[PDB]
Amino acid sequence: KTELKKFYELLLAKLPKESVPILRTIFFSIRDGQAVTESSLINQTGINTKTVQSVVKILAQRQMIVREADQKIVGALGLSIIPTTNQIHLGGRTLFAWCAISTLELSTALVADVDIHSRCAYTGEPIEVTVRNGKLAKTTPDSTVIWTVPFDSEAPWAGGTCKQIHYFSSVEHANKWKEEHPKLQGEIMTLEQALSFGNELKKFLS
Ligand SMILES: [Hg+2]
Repeated sequence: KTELKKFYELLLAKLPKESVPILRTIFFSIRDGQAVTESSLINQTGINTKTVQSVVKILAQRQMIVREADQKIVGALGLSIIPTTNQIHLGGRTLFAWCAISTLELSTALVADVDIHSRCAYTGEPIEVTVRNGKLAKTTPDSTVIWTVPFDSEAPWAGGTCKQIHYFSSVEHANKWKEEHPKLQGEIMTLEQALSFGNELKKFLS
């Protein structure tokens, strides 16, 4: 995971200084099911209104946050109040994740048991995973794995790299998909590894 730690260190170096206070404020509001506005950020963080505006613009350009058409902020750092294929029940509410990795790393980052429902990117079949006290409990199909791609400090998240990450019902099905998408580059990782990625997300938000 040296690569992941180094990815986040490079990203922090690139982001504006007030990025972490703003990202925390957004992220933990989304956790609580509450869409975020710039006025709420200004009032809560105490940051100058021009700096809030410019930081939010950058985070949105990088698709590290997602805004609906009316510009309210509804997702951040993989976590979403609006629907995706990856449904996560966490902290007594139904939220969503931007990709397969997010479904598990958010459990770790938010220190929360989760129930995950998703889909095999090849077969379309349902995938169910649960986590209890940091340990994988249910996993159906039992052979479920994740396809990931190299992380990129300049790549946008929600509509960029997150769209290239997938759940597969098995490695054999991942391989069928790969045969049909021969030019795409990536690798298989395990669900346990995805859980551990939340460590680095927590550090990033610290
Ligand atoms: Hg993602």
